[PDB]
Amino acid sequence: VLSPADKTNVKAAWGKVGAHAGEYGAEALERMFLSFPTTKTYFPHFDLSHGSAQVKGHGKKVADALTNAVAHVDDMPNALSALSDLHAHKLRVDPVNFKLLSHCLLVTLAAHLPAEFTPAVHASLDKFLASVSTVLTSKYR
Amino acid sequence: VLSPADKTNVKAAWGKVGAHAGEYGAEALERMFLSFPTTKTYFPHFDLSHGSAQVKGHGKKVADALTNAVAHVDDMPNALSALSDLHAHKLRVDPVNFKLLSHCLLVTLAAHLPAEFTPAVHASLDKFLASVSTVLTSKYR
Amino acid sequence: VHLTPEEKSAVTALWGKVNVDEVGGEALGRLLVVYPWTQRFFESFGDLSTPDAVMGNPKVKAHGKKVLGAFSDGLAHLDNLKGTFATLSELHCDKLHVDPENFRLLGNVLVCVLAHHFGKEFTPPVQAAYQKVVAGVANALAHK
Amino acid sequence: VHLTPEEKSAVTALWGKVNVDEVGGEALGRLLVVYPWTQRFFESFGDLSTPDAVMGNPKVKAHGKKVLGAFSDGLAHLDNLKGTFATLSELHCDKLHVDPENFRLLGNVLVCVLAHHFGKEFTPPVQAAYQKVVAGVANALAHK
Ligand code: HEM
Ligand code: HEM
Ligand code: HEM
Ligand code: HEM
Ligand SMILES: */[SH]=c1/[nH]nc([C@@H]2COc3ccccc3O2)[nH]1
Ligand SMILES: */[SH]=c1/[nH]nc([C@@H]2COc3ccccc3O2)[nH]1
Ligand SMILES: */[SH]=c1\[nH]nc([C@@H]2COc3ccccc3O2)[nH]1
Ligand SMILES: */[SH]=c1\[nH]nc([C@@H]2COc3ccccc3O2)[nH]1
Ligand SMILES: S=c1[nH]nc([C@@H]2COc3ccccc3O2)[nH]1
Ligand SMILES: S=c1[nH]nc([C@@H]2COc3ccccc3O2)[nH]1
Ligand SMILES: S=c1[nH]nc([C@@H]2COc3ccccc3O2)[nH]1
Ligand SMILES: S=c1[nH]nc([C@@H]2COc3ccccc3O2)[nH]1
Repeated sequence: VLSPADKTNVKAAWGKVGAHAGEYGAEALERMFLSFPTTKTYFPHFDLSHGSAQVKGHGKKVADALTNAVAHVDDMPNALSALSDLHAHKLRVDPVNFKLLSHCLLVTLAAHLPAEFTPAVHASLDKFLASVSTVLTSKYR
Repeated sequence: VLSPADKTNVKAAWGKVGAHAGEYGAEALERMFLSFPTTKTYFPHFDLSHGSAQVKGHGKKVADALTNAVAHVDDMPNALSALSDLHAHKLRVDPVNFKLLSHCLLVTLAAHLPAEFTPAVHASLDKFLASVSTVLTSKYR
Repeated sequence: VHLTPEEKSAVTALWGKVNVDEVGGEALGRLLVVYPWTQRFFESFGDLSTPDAVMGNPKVKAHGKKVLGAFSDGLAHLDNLKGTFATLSELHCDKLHVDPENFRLLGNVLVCVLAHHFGKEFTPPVQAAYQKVVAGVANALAHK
Repeated sequence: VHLTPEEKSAVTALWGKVNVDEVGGEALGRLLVVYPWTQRFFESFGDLSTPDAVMGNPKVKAHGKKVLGAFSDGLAHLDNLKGTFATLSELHCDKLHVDPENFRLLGNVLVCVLAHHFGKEFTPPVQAAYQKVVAGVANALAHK
């Protein structure tokens, strides 16, 4: 459950991504909207076409949330508190959608970090994202 | 996330069940084995026919685990620590199976607690079981 | 979906005893209450702010009957569930965009409703037959 | 599964570039490593105690080729995935008793492998087409 080895792996991926995090965040959202159209119903007011500034701005918010999570990895429930309320109580986001976005976030990194996306790093990022998602859906439990 | 209202509801259901908990635990296992045959592959050495003493004895162990969880509900991760290691690391139990057993545990209670299984209690037991299951699969994250 | 004769008996004997005017609304209401994200699709139904509000909501019960009507129709055509749920599939998938996971949740909540109503009579084998039925139905709705 | 002409192009152009001797084993290995409960089904494959052991295991790669062979065959008969995976379905479902959720995990790990290999070339629309393909395949294997 986010062992030292996983933290080391997620911190290494984070480093390589660097300043591209927001752009990759935007890309993952696009990947999700295109691959899983049901998720589009949560963003009725967003324009989801390619190059959309709304998706670019949101990608940055998602990336920023994910970085704040790894930055306080030993206390993600507290750090992700306000976002859990938002996603479960207000937006009523279906738990399955967290899996879909997580899959798209991983796919995006895989497509940008040839060297870093080893089987071990992939397992660590997968567990990192499953933890974030479990925190974001904790308000349903 | 296991609010005071849910605790009150789960404690009320626990009370009504009373001394029948182990028998109901045995019944839920049978319900799971019959409804979801894939789960049977984890108990190759058990005889799963009706009246099986092995299923009866295991039902009691499952019920006892669930009672220890509600008894230390504010610290389930610690209380369910050794069982998480067992289920994820040793038995390699597929996460989806926790959902299946949880569904069977709820069905069993529904079939025995006509008065207690109100929509509200059902929501509370569902969240209680999802918490237990999330703890039992935490070793995968 | 192919049920053995004993699974069809198990299912059919119980179904004939179902109060078609109440169970459907009880299943839908419990779904909205247990899995609150499903309420996102019923903004028009009104007050769904508490279990009692949801359960006692005229629209929830009125709508549940249609749902139960759908299962009944399915039960009759367990061999052509694809053909039977064709239009319902287009509606939920293409128009509403409901994630298919939720068809499985509703099927299981139904199963809990049946257990609540019938008690000891909803035996493990009777449940096993019904699980096969809701899986088949969830699968048919999901084809689109 | 019905892909529009542009989705078939997206899929086919990439597939012809796949190293059929490596990607299959990479997908299977990553599945065993990322979702360790899947290893329960490969007790005979040997040392699967570390990522490197798994990835460099002769049996994992040898077996992955068969898996990739299955997807390729599926790609060719996207209209009859049910008929195509008939026997594989009986095997995984009736004999092995693998929960269908895992067919979806493997399909998605494949998608990650393809993204890793092709990079910028595995665009969002190209991924969307492949998601439709693995869903269809997972569904066909699950029919039993
Ligand atoms: C990795 C998990 C996720 C992270 C880290 C994430 C993060 C965020 C952040 C930081 C915000 C903005 C909060 C604010 O501006 O105050 C947000 C809003 C939102 N998220 Fe997520 N989110 C996640 C998953 C999802 C998923 C799975 C869905 C639904 C498919 C979703 C739907 C929404 C919606 C609709 C908004 C509000 C958009 C608006 O109205 O402006 N999120 N998310
Ligand atoms: C509500 C969640 C669950 C609870 C509370 C629970 C509890 C337990 C307990 C208390 C034990 C005995 C530990 C011991 O004797 O030292 C056990 C063992 C075991 N459980 Fe679970 N369990 C859960 C879910 C599952 C599921 C979902 C599966 C697989 C479908 C499973 C498969 C096993 C197996 C195979 C054993 C060992 C049996 C043996 O070899 O004797 N458990 N469980
Ligand atoms: C698996 C069981 C399901 C069955 C058998 C079922 C059946 C039905 C039927 C018969 C209708 C009415 C169609 C008509 O008026 O012509 C309907 C409508 C509807 N269902 Fe379902 N349903 C199921 C699951 C779901 C789920 C889980 C959701 C989402 C949480 C959903 C959301 C709706 C909505 C919003 C409508 C209203 C459509 C409208 O009037 O515009 N359904 N359903
Ligand atoms: C969705 C993708 C899947 C496809 C396309 C696939 C395809 C195949 C094929 C072609 C075979 C060999 C059949 C033969 O030797 O005649 C096979 C065997 C096997 N697969 Fe899969 N498979 C998939 C998923 C899974 C998953 C997720 C598991 C479980 C974790 C699994 C476990 C096995 C096992 C243990 C065998 C060996 C059977 C034996 O030799 O006794 N498969 N698979
Ligand atoms: S008694 C009750 N109420 N809900 C359930 C759920 C529904 O969602 C599921 C998805 C997959 C497997 C099992 C369930 O049970 N049981
Ligand atoms: S990059 C990667 N690795 N695994 C995944 C998973 C597989 O399991 C799933 C089930 C349902 C929806 C999405 C996924 O993505 N992505
Ligand atoms: S209601 C239903 N049935 N299938 C689906 C969606 C449609 O789009 C998909 C894209 C990628 C994977 C799986 C899908 O199933 N909704
Ligand atoms: S591999 C596959 N496909 N379907 C299934 C199982 C079989 O038994 C079930 C019982 C109850 C619900 C769903 C089922 O699908 N394995
Ligand atoms: S079952 C099971 N165990 N872990 C998972 C999730 C769900 O789908 C995912 C999506 C992205 C990353 C990891 C994922 O694994 N599903
Ligand atoms: S409650 C409930 N049901 N499913 C969840 C989350 C959602 O996303 C996940 C993503 C990865 C692993 C587990 C996950 O469980 N929370
Ligand atoms: S998606 C989603 N959100 N919560 C759930 C689980 C899984 O299936 C269950 C099985 C038993 C009780 C509650 C359950 O809800 N699945
Ligand atoms: S990791 C991973 N993937 N899925 C889980 C658990 C398993 O059982 C659950 C049961 C109810 C809600 C969420 C659950 O997530 N843990």
